[PDB]
Parts: sequence; C-alpha cells; structure tokens
Amino acid sequence: LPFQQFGRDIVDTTDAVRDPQTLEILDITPCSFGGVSVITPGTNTSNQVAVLYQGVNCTEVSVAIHADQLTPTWRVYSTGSNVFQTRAGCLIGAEYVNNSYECDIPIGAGICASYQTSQSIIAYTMSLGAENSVAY
Amino acid sequence: SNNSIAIPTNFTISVTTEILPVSMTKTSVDCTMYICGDSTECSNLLLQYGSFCTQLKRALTGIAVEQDKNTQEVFAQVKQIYKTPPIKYFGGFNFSQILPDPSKPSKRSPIEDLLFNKVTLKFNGLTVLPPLLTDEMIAQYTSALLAGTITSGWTFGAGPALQIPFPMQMAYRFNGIGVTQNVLYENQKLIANQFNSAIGKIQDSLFSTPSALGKLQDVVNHNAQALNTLVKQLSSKFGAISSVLNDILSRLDPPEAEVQIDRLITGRLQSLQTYVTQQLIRAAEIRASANLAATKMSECVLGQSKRVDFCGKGYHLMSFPQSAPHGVVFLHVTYVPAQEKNFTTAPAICHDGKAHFPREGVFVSNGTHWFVTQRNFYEPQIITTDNTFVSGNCDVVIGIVNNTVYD
Amino acid sequence: NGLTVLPPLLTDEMIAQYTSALLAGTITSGWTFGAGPALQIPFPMQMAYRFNGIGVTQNVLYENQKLIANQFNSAIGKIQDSLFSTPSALGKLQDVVNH
Amino acid sequence: SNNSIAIPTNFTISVTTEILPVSMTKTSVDCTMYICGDSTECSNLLLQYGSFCTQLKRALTGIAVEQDKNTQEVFAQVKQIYKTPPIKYFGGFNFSQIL
Amino acid sequence: LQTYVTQQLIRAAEIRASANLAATKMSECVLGQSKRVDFCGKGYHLMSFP
Ligand SMILES: *[C@@H]1O[C@H](CO)[C@@H](O[C@@H]2O[C@H](CO)[C@@H](O)[C@H](O)[C@H]2NC(C)=O)[C@H](O)[C@H]1NC(C)=O
Ligand SMILES: *[C@@H]1O[C@H](CO)[C@@H](O[C@@H]2O[C@H](CO)[C@@H](O)[C@H](O)[C@H]2NC(C)=O)[C@H](O)[C@H]1NC(C)=O
Ligand SMILES: *[C@@H]1O[C@H](CO)[C@@H](O[C@@H]2O[C@H](CO)[C@@H](O)[C@H](O)[C@H]2NC(C)=O)[C@H](O)[C@H]1NC(C)=O
Ligand SMILES: *[C@@H]1O[C@H](CO)[C@@H](O[C@@H]2O[C@H](CO)[C@@H](O)[C@H](O)[C@H]2NC(C)=O)[C@H](O)[C@H]1NC(C)=O
Ligand SMILES: *[C@@H]1O[C@H](CO)[C@@H](O)[C@H](O)[C@H]1NC(C)=O
Ligand SMILES: *[C@@H]1O[C@H](CO)[C@@H](O)[C@H](O)[C@H]1NC(C)=O
Ligand SMILES: *[C@@H]1O[C@H](CO)[C@@H](O)[C@H](O)[C@H]1NC(C)=O
Ligand SMILES: *[C@@H]1O[C@H](CO)[C@@H](O)[C@H](O)[C@H]1NC(C)=O
Ligand SMILES: *[C@@H]1O[C@H](CO)[C@@H](O)[C@H](O)[C@H]1NC(C)=O
Ligand SMILES: *[C@@H]1O[C@H](CO)[C@@H](O)[C@H](O)[C@H]1NC(C)=O
Ligand SMILES: *[C@@H]1O[C@H](CO)[C@@H](O)[C@H](O)[C@H]1NC(C)=O
Ligand SMILES: *[C@@H]1O[C@H](CO)[C@@H](O)[C@H](O)[C@H]1NC(C)=O
Repeated sequence: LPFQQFGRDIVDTTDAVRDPQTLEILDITPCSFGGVSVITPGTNTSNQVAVLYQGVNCTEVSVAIHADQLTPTWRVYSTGSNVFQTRAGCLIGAEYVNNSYECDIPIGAGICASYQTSQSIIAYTMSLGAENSVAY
Repeated sequence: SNNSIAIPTNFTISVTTEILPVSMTKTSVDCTMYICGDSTECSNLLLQYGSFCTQLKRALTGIAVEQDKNTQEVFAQVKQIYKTPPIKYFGGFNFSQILPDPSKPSKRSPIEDLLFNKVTLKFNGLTVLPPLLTDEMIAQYTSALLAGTITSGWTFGAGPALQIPFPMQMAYRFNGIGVTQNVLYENQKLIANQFNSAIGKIQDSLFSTPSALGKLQDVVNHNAQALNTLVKQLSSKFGAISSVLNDILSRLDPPEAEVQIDRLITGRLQSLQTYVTQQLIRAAEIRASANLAATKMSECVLGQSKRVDFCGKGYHLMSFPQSAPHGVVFLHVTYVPAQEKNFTTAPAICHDGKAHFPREGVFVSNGTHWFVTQRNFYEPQIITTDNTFVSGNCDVVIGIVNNTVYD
Repeated sequence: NGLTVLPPLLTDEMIAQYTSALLAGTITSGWTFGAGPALQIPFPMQMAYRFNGIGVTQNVLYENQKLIANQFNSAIGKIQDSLFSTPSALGKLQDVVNH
Repeated sequence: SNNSIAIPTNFTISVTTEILPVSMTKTSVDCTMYICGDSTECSNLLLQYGSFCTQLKRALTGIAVEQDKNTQEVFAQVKQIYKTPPIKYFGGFNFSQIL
Repeated sequence: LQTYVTQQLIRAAEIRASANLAATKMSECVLGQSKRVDFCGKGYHLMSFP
C-alpha cells in the first residue's frame, strides 16, 4: 500500500523493502550457508578425500569458488567428472557410477560412497538386495 | 448356572488398523551463526565459555543417527526382494487395494496413496537433513514383505521361502486357533467374500474420519512449533538495551557494550539448551515406539501370535503392513464368534461303571440326545471310544451323567 | 503461591466398578468375553480347561476338586496377613506420593 | 545320570501379588503469581524475556492429559458392565474377599 | 521453575512405561492364560485377578 516501507514475515524477519529513491519493492534473500562434511576411507588406506556441501546447488559453489567468495579455502580439484548433484548437496571429488552395491558410507537420499578400483572414490545408488521371485 | 453352556454357531472376519510413529525430523544447529550472527566481538566473547557448543553438536548428531537406525530396524527385516506372480488369483481373495499399482508413477498401493495425501502437512543457522532411505525404498521393502507372506506364509521369516497355495495357508491358520480344517474348506467362498468386504470398508473408515492420523500429525506439529519458537526467541532483549548487535555496538563504548553482549549471549545459550533437552526427551519416546513397531512387525507379520489383544481384538489370523509418512500402519485380520445358543453340559459319562472324558471337545446335550463338540463352533458328533478316554471308575466325579458309548 | 492440583477425571468409585466388571466377566465366562460375546461355562469346567492348558489331563481336577478348592481358599486367606503385617509392601505407591 | 528321571506325584496351588504404579498427581503453575506476586514492575520486567512461560504451561498440560490417558488405557478394557449372580456358589471356590 | 518442570517430565516418562506394562499384564494375564515364563507369577500360570 502507498504508505508502507517494509515487509515482515511470520517470525518477524524483514523480507521485502521499498527503494526510497524510486518507489519499487525488492525481495531479499540471505546469502548461502550450510555445513561441510568430509568423506574419507581410513588413513591406513589412502589420503584422498571427498567434500560435501550440504543443501546447495552446484552452480553457486562453482561461481563462488571461481570468484573466491567461500569461507573454507580448499579449492579441491574440480575439473572433469567429479562434481555431482544430490538432494543432500553438491558432492566434489567422487565420480558417479550406475551400478549398485551394498551401502558403505551413507551420504544422503539413497546415495552411498566407497573406495573401489586405478583406485578412486565412487558414488552410487544403494542396492536393497538381490531380487527374488517364488514360483507360486 | 452350573450345568449350562453356550457355543457359537457362526463367525465373522474383521479388519482393524493401528498407527505407530517410527522416526522424526533430523536437524542441526550452528552456535556461532545463531548466537553471534557475523560480529567478531561476540564470537571472541563467546570463546570464554568452554565446550557448551561441542556438546550440543554431539547430542544432535546422536539423535540424527538414531533416527536412521529406527527406520532400518523396522523395515529392513527381510534379506531378499520378493516379487509377486503376474497373475493375481489367490483362491478368491482380493489383494488389489494393498498391492503396488503399476499405473501410478511411484508404485504405491491405493491405501498408501490415501495416507500420503492425507497426512502431508533456512532460518538462522538451522538446517534439516534428509533421511537416508527415500520413500520409494520404503515402499519396496513393504512390497517385498507383502509378497513374501502371500506366496509362502510364515516360512520365509525363518529360512528359505517355501511356497504353498493360499487356501492351505488359511487352513493352517484356522488350525492354529482351535478350529478344525474342514470349516474353511466348506466355507471358502463365504469367508473370501467377508474378507473382501472388510478390506473394502477400510478406505471409507480411514478417509471419512479426519482425526485418524493424529499421532503422525502431532509428530510433525511439535517439530514445527519448536523451531518456530527457537527462531522467534531471537528478538528478545533479556534485560539489554536492544536486540540487535549492530545497534548495540554503534551507539556504545566498547568496554560498555560487553554487559549487553553478555546478557544476550546468556539468554540465547539458555534457549538453545532448552531446545536440545526437549529434543532428547522426545527422541527417547520415539525410540520406544519404534521398538514396539519392530516387535509387532516380527510377531504379527512374520508369524501368528497367541498373545491376547497384541495383533488386534479377536483371535489373530494375519496382518499386513503399509508405509505412512514417519510411521507405519498395520491391518490386523481376526476371527470373531457369533450367534450363540443355550446348551446343557456334563463333565463325564458313566458306561458300565467306567467314567469317560472327551479327548478334544465338550459333552453337550440338545435336550434328548448327547453329543461331543469342539468348543469354538457347533458341530455335534456321536460319542464313541475313538474320541474319549476312561481314567476313573464312576463315583469320584461330581455331576457325572450316564449314557451309552458305542464302538 | 500459584500452584494448583487438579482432580482426576475418573473417581475411585468408577475405577472400582471397572474392576468389579472385570472380575465378574472372568468368573462366569472364562476368557471368552475378551474376544467377542461372553459365553457362560461352569467354573470347574473352566478350571479343567486351564489345567489342560499346562500339560495336565482333565481327570486330575475332577478327582481332586475338593482338595484343590481348599488349597485355593487357604492361599487366598493368607494374603490378608501377608499384606497387612508387612509394612514395606506398597513402597512403590508410597514413593510415588512422596516424590 | 543318563538313565534316571524324576517325576512329581503331588502339586500345590499358590497365590502371589504384584504392585505397579499407573498415574501420578496433576499440577499446574502460574508464572506471574509465582515469580512476581502482585508487583506491576516485576511483570513489566518479565515481559522482556520471551515465551519462557507458554512452554512450561504446554508441558504441564501435556503431562496432565497423559495422566488420564494412562488410567483410561489400563482399566477401561471391557465394553459392558457385567453383574455377578445373586448366589455365590462356584463349585466350592470362595471369592468373598475379592468381590 | 525450569528445573522442576524437567524433573516432572522425566518422572512422567517413567510412569508411562510402567502403565504400558500394567496394560499388557491386564490383557494377557486376566483376559487369557499366558505361556511366557515368569510373566504372570512364578510357576505355571492358571489365572489372575485385579
Ligand atoms: C452365518 O452368517 C452369514 C453372514 O450373515 C450368513 O450368510 C447370510 O445368509 C443369509 C441367509 O441365507 C443371506 O441373506 C445373506 O446374504 C448371507 N450373507 C452373505 C454375506 O452372503 C450365513 O447364512 C450364516 N450361517 C448360518 C448357518 O446361519
Ligand atoms: C478386487 O477389487 C477391486 C475393487 O473393486 C475390483 O476392481 C473392480 O473391477 C471391476 C471389473 O471386474 C471394475 O468394473 C470396477 O470398476 C473395479 N473397481 C475399482 C474400484 O477399480 C477388482 O476387479 C477385484 N479383483 C478381481 C480379480 O475381480
Ligand atoms: C498331596 O498333598 C496334600 C497336601 O499336603 C495331601 O493332603 C494331606 O494329607 C494328609 C494325610 O492324609 C492330611 O493329614 C492333610 O490334612 C492333607 N492336607 C490337607 C490340606 O487336607 C495329600 O494326601 C497328598 N497326596 C498324596 C497322594 O500324597
Ligand atoms: C468364604 O470365606 C469367608 C471368610 O471366612 C467366610 O466367612 C465366614 O462365614 C462364617 C459362616 O459360614 C462365619 O462364621 C465367619 O465369621 C465368616 N468369616 C469372616 C472372616 O467373615 C465365608 O463363609 C466363606 N464362604 C462360604 C460360602 O462359606
Ligand atoms: C529522485 O531523483 C531522480 C533523479 O532523476 C528522479 O528520477 C526521481 O523521480 C526522484 N524521486 C522522486 C520521488 O521524485
Ligand atoms: C541449479 O541452478 C540451475 C540454474 O541456476 C537450475 O537449472 C537447477 O535446477 C538448479 N539445481 C536444482 C537441483 O534445482
Ligand atoms: C548407466 O547406465 C544407464 C543404463 O541403464 C544409463 O542410462 C546411464 O546414463 C549410465 N550412467 C552413466 C553413463 O553415467
Ligand atoms: C447347582 O447344581 C445343583 C445340583 O447339583 C442345583 O440344585 C443348583 O440349582 C445349581 N445352582 C444353580 C445356581 O443353578
Ligand atoms: C442362554 O440362556 C439364557 C438364560 O435363559 C438366556 O437369557 C439367553 O438368551 C440364552 N442364549 C440365547 C442365545 O438365547
Ligand atoms: C436332538 O437331536 C436329535 C438328533 O438325533 C433329534 O432327533 C432330536 O429331535 C433333537 N431334539 C431337539 C429338542 O431338538
Ligand atoms: C445312572 O444314573 C442314574 C441317575 O444319576 C442313577 O440313579 C443310576 O444308578 C445310574 N446307573 C447305575 C448303573 O448306577
Ligand atoms: C552313561 O551310560 C553308560 C551306559 O550306556 C554307563 O556305563 C555310564 O555309567 C553312564 N554315565 C553315568 C554318569 O552314569
């Protein structure tokens, strides 16, 4: 209405502001944030790791990395077929296969990771078991 | 009366439901973001408080892992994924409402679809983590559990799965509650119709009643309400001059803003501790419920139970699982007697000065003739030495009635 | 100072009535009233069924009826003394009140 | 020994007891009365503390409702109130102490 | 007040566990005959009274 200035949500956090110069309403949104998780086999095995950025689209982390706008400074090797998108977040450092094995390291919504064969880290959709059919 | 008995002459097949919560939402919290948004001074002050933030993280991580353990325990009972035969003729019994439907993209039963449509329904450093098992995988587990118990009975829960036709399995299950086999073989069509109608009524009983899934609804509502309270607690003063760190620092002298910052820090830390303790207690309750659900899955779905009123009200026959959001639904099938009648009874029979007791049944009289019957379904027989034993002379027993026993 | 105690919804008489109904059902019907319509049966026959349910044939009860009834009566009789003399019997309920 | 067995020749009927708690006392609390008896200044100061008092009320109300649910679950098993016959002869068994 | 309420919540959870056990015992020892060892007394169960 022609007399308000701000926009307030249910929990009373501002989420819309009108520009004072020109009367235009702008929607605001917090900058991206979340946790960071590290997937590793034993240090007795090797020293390679994979990193999961939780609940973020892969393009945003790629852009922030390319413009050095991220807080934890790893800049893990990101070129090639190692950036994968999951419902849990952006997974960097493991390649996605289309086989199905038993779950080794749980990651997210039906995705696990393991150390296979040279050697590398892979991600796959977990297998519930061997299909069977009884002769009724 | 001391010489009168009642024996049923007809029965009934009934189906009831049971809803049990299994798991709740997994959340994680970041202390620095929640307490001290981006100010460096607040974080530096919070450093002189110890390990009050490692403990909250550890507690929430433990809750999150237990939430997946619960679902793994309830649903991953079986080891192999069983498939149902292409043809769906099972002696006249109809299972369409509970078996997966290929036309639906998600491969869910109609009743599972009804439940899914019925329940239904990033802050400041607060996140929500997805569960490890997607809904399709839980549906696949449920489908395997249903296919195993139709084509094999209860044998697949103790070793290799051995097939058997469905009417024979039902005959075994009648035999397991004290009713002979021939009752089912002589009332097959009627019993199948009763079962079909009982399954049919479930859709209406679930759909019309709104307050059926109150437990799952409350599970969702409490978790939403706690988070809303936690976020809206961020705008309280706790005795300070303002609720914004920037406005405190802008118009105050650095050795004087410490008091206000400390007050805000203490208030917010107390709020976090309250939230975590409440979460821990709720998690313990949910774990108890999930353990009960796992026991019911083992004992009512993979076998036949003799515990009274454990798998429904009546004499248990079998049960079927269905997957619901954050929980499970059980469909218990029981046997119920009906249409009783007066009778006169006696404890023993004297013949040639020899007492007689029935091997399996109770002596009964229709006013003129004496028979022997099984004590769950009226089916008189003729007294003979092939269904009685002697064991006694004629006189110690009280209320003995003498008649003729043939050979 | 601002602290109240609320009465329970069920009075003690209603709980006593529930207990009385549970006792009357299991004497004149056995276990049949917990699964459908209640079907009557004389008490010695119900006891014969219950002996049959633990691996002892029927005729034992019919030949030892009077002795078994006396044993049951005396066993019920001793309960009053065992409960009354011992003071620490209801420790659980006492602790519930005390806490 | 590998060829010897023991078999009982007489029995005994015994009665034991078991006590279990079911429900506890229901209480409610008023924040303003307890914390700030009647002073207006104290209540005004307490206003700047958030929803620390709605939560306590909700928790106590939940406990109070669960206390009634417990008693309802244990005792209201049956659906009808059964009556015992006027005569109390049950084959020689005596039930006077429990009826 | 907060200490009092937390203690009450824990005690209530314990009481609820006990009441669930009591309901199961009412169902299985009073409305039927039990085969579980030492559930409805020490010996071979016959019947129970509340
Ligand atoms: C046992 O009960 C069933 C169910 O009521 C009876 O079947 C009904 O019989 C009547 C009369 O023949 C029919 O009108 C109904 O349509 C039947 N019900 C169904 C669902 O088909 C059956 O007759 C009863 N058995 C005895 C011996 O009385
Ligand atoms: C099992 O029950 C379903 C539910 O009614 C039956 O589906 C019906 O099938 C007939 C054709 O025989 C259709 O005309 C109806 O419209 C269907 N009803 C619904 C709700 O879809 C099914 O036929 C039954 N199973 C068998 C083998 O007949
Ligand atoms: C089984 O035990 C009962 C109980 O001890 C025996 O009954 C007792 O018998 C003796 C001797 O006849 C009497 O002095 C007692 O008064 C009886 N007890 C009661 C309570 O009346 C019974 O004799 C035993 N049976 C056998 C075969 O030895
Ligand atoms: C059941 O036991 C009670 C308890 O003793 C019996 O009550 C006694 O009855 C006699 C009369 O037969 C009185 O002289 C006693 O004083 C009573 N005792 C008490 C403690 O009240 C009762 O008689 C027994 N049942 C039957 C049917 O005899
Ligand atoms: C403020 O100045 C700009 C500069 O041209 C003008 O376009 C705008 O209309 C002015 N705002 C108002 C409210 O007049
Ligand atoms: C990520 O962003 C692109 C474009 O910004 C969008 O097309 C894509 O759907 C996003 N990822 C997901 C999982 O939605
Ligand atoms: C894996 O194989 C499937 C065929 O079922 C194919 O659709 C998919 O693209 C493959 N994954 C690859 C090539 O990464
Ligand atoms: C019990 O049986 C006797 C005969 O043995 C009979 O006279 C009496 O009426 C019966 N009791 C009842 C309540 O019918
Ligand atoms: C059994 O006998 C009682 C006593 O006469 C009577 O009230 C009852 O109706 C009878 N049962 C049936 C099914 O008629
Ligand atoms: C009892 O059953 C016999 C069966 O042989 C029958 O002849 C008789 O008429 C029946 N009596 C009554 C009262 O129904
Ligand atoms: C058969 O029973 C009647 C009545 O109980 C009894 O009078 C008669 O003596 C009995 N028969 C014999 C051979 O004792
Ligand atoms: C076991 O049986 C053998 C004969 O089969 C006998 O010699 C031996 O003494 C028995 N063992 C014991 C401990 O009595």
